[PDB]
Amino acid sequence: RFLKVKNWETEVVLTDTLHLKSTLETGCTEYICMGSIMHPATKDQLFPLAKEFIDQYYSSIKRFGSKAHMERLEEVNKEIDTTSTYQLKDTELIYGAKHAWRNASRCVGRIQWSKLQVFDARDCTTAHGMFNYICNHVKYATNKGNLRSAITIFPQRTDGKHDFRVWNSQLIRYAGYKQPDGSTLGDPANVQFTEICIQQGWKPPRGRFDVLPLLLQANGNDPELFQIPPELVLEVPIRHPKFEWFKDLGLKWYGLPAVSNMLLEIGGLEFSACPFSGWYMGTEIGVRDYCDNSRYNILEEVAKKMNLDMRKTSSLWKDQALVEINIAVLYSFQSDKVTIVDHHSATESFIKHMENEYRCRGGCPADWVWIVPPMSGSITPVFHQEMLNYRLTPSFEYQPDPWNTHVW
Amino acid sequence: CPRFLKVKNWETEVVLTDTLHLKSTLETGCTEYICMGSIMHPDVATKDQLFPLAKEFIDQYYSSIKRFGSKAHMERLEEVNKEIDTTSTYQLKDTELIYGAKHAWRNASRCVGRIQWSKLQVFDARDCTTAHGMFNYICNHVKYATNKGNLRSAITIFPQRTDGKHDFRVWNSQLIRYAGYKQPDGSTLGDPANVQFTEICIQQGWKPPRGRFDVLPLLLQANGNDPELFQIPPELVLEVPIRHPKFEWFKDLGLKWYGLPAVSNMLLEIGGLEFSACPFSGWYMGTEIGVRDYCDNSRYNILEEVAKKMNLDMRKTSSLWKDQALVEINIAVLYSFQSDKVTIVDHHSATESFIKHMENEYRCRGGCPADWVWIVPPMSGSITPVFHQEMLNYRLTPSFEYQPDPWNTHVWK
Ligand code: HEM
Ligand code: HEM
Ligand SMILES: Cc1cc(N)nc(CCc2cc(F)cc(CC[C@H]3CCCN3)c2)c1
Ligand SMILES: Cc1cc(N)nc(CCc2cc(F)cc(CC[C@H]3CCCN3)c2)c1
Ligand SMILES: C[C@H](O)[C@H](O)[C@H]1CNc2nc(N)[nH]c(=O)c2N1
Ligand SMILES: C[C@H](O)[C@H](O)[C@H]1CNc2nc(N)[nH]c(=O)c2N1
Ligand SMILES: [Zn+2]
Repeated sequence: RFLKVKNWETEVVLTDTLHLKSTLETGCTEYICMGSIMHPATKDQLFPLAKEFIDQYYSSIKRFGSKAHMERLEEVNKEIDTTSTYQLKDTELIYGAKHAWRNASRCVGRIQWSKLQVFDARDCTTAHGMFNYICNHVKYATNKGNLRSAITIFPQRTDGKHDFRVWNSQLIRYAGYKQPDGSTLGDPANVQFTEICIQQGWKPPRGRFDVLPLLLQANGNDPELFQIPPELVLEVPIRHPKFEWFKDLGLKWYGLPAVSNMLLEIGGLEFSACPFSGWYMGTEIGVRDYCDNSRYNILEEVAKKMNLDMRKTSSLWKDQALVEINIAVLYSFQSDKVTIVDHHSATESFIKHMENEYRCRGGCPADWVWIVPPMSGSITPVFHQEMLNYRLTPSFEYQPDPWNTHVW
Repeated sequence: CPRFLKVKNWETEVVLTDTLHLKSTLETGCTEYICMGSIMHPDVATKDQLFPLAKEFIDQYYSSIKRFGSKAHMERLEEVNKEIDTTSTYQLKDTELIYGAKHAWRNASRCVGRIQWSKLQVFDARDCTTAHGMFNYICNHVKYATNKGNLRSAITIFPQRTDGKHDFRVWNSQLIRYAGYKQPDGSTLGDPANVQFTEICIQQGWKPPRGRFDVLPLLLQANGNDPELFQIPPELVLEVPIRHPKFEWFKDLGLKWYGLPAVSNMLLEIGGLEFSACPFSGWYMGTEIGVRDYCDNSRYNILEEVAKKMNLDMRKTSSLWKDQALVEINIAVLYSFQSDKVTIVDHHSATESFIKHMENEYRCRGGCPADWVWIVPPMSGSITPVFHQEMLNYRLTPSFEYQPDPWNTHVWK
């Protein structure tokens, strides 16, 4: 059945037909919704998945049922038959990667989806090769602050024993250190990964903003440490346009958000190492990297310097302090000419993108729980936008952390 | 379905186990392939449909009073069954009415105030016959719940539906709301959310003061008759003028709001019985007024004027001038209510209380249905503990439900 979605602010109604093309499950049933749950091959399984993906590719280049399509179908059938897998053409790889982003229901940045620079690293064989590919990625995507979306795609899974993995959750992150006195220096979200790197030979500078090394696994082997050359790591000292004491907080962040722990699924092939990067939405740094209790947790410090009344929560001191931190982050990246988007502009673009997708595609899977920004939700247009969430493929999926599976 | 479902809190690592989802009754709107969790809304029951709905409820009530399988349990079952057999319906005992109303609140997945569910004052209005009578009951409800500012949660339950042609309805969506008037030039005076209902009231004979904060009259339908207008005595309408602890100019905005949030358009379902008029009231969370009522674009939309008086740069959105004004408006609302000693709760305290409530329900009841999309407040989402809390949503009965607007279905006499 066709499904309508209403924006209750504009009264705009869109009609979704695209959800009819999904097959993977969402985790909900008719009786229980799991919309706020973060996480709810063989030749036999492989050809239908390959067929569907090939079908939608040639349908996208408007040569469905062509001779080129027909021959690709048999080429792929014969290759699965004789090798238990197949290899994507370069055109298919690029199309698959763009559409995995296009289909990422949790991403508010998808208006850019077709401007993805795809780096084919399927010829990689060693961790040194991975490090070279990743440095080029970082260098290209950073582009001296004029950030450019990019993905680097390492070889697909074969038997599960020869996976390529970036053990880092993101290419650039700061270290976190469990202090003797109990607390945490650095980033508390990375305390475990930081200890894995120390356990592997990394000499930690035990600072507050120590860039972690890359820990890279090629073809199932033990992972190897690499230091990203610092000139490739663009950082922004966070200052504030009005509070001149803000720079004295000593804060900074990296310019390049680059997810490296996800799995890219295209035509039944699994790319366990596909680091992808874009540019930040300000709240990603300033609401949650700095103000989550289990993160940098600086709200108290900022509210202190703002001389706010912190005895009762109903003074909203946390909310004031939160806004000022996000002002500072936006102002800092913008003053350094480093690409960043505020959550008002990003959600604006997403509503526009949604309208584009409904028009040209028949829908747009979107995860309201993730799309609505972590602050000032209802003064953004997505808060009032009904969204339908469903799973389209190609897709980015979560996978287990490598240190839970790897036989050393 | 699987026997146990786990939800995680991603800030605290705490994991909870839900078994209550197995008692889920009606549907969520989601399927295996599509989730409708952000969709706002995803002729009576026959004898054969009613018997099992009644038994399910009666079993649950007697299990709650630790008398399950008792003689009075079996007797009540038999008396209900005879009643449905001969009259096609049945009447709840007062104990069961009270239990069912309290549990419809306890079960309301979209409500962050549920830690209070067991303290609901239930007013039995099932002897009402006329709209004047409904007006009396509702006035008594407002006065009791307002309590000179020390608000008390309450519900007034009018007669259940019979054949559908004799419904009791409060046509108002909430007992206390401000009028909205569309001007010929396209601007709106008052509350833009309430223009449609205001126009109905004017057609029904209301003389509008045509001001910014005019309380709407009650529009009340008894036993299926045409609805009738009543002015609530203004002394029963507690109001709070909005001022700011630092910005002396904030009171010059002439803003005020009423103290009592009182929903009057929902249907209460208990044991298959349908109470189409069941106004219920609590106290406000500050953001309901300071974010949605004042700062929604299609509402009072005062962000621009507040930012102007704060002298913020309103040309770039990256100045976050909207967010900065939103916080001060919410500071003023919380500070005005506390100064006048009217009960209100900020979103930090309400969400902490809800997490505590949810953990106890998981422990004592086996689960707590919650709609994250509605539970997380409309500002400062992730600095509240509910943001990081996974929640399972499902529909238990007794429950509060939406129902069509009465002007869409009423057969005019
Ligand atoms: C171009 C600028 C981009 C912006 C502003 C942006 C914005 C965002 C934000 C704010 C989130 C939620 C982040 C979180 O809270 O964890 C997100 C999620 C996501 N983005 Fe985008 N993104 C961008 C680029 C990309 C690219 C280039 C890809 C892939 C090629 C991508 C794929 C995803 C995926 C898969 C998620 C979901 C991750 C998860 O499930 O944890 N995004 N995006
Ligand atoms: C006592 C203090 C209470 C507080 C602080 C409170 C808080 C809230 C809030 C903030 C919402 C979301 C409102 C919105 O955004 O429209 C809500 C929804 C709801 N509340 Fe509570 N509430 C309270 C009392 C009650 C009572 C007494 C009942 C019923 C007996 C109730 C039943 C509901 C229901 C059914 C909803 C869903 C409304 C809808 O879907 O439109 N609440 N509540
Ligand atoms: C390509 C991309 C761009 C972007 N802009 N975002 C993401 C989402 C993943 C991500 C990467 C980061 F490098 C930082 C964050 C911040 C998330 C918030 C919530 C918890 C910690 N901060 C998210 C991906
Ligand atoms: C019993 C109760 C208490 C409370 N505290 N809340 C509600 C929710 C229903 C409601 C009634 C109102 F009178 C005002 C609001 C504000 C909610 C948002 C949506 C529309 C504008 N504000 C909500 C009910
Ligand atoms: C589209 C979306 O479902 C809609 O805007 C919802 C979002 N969450 C909400 N949450 C609450 N508490 N109240 C609301 O009215 C809404 N509106
Ligand atoms: C419990 C809940 O699913 C979890 O906290 C989600 C909520 N919404 C989110 N939204 C974004 N953008 N990012 C997140 O990490 C989360 N976390
Ligand atoms: Zn769902």
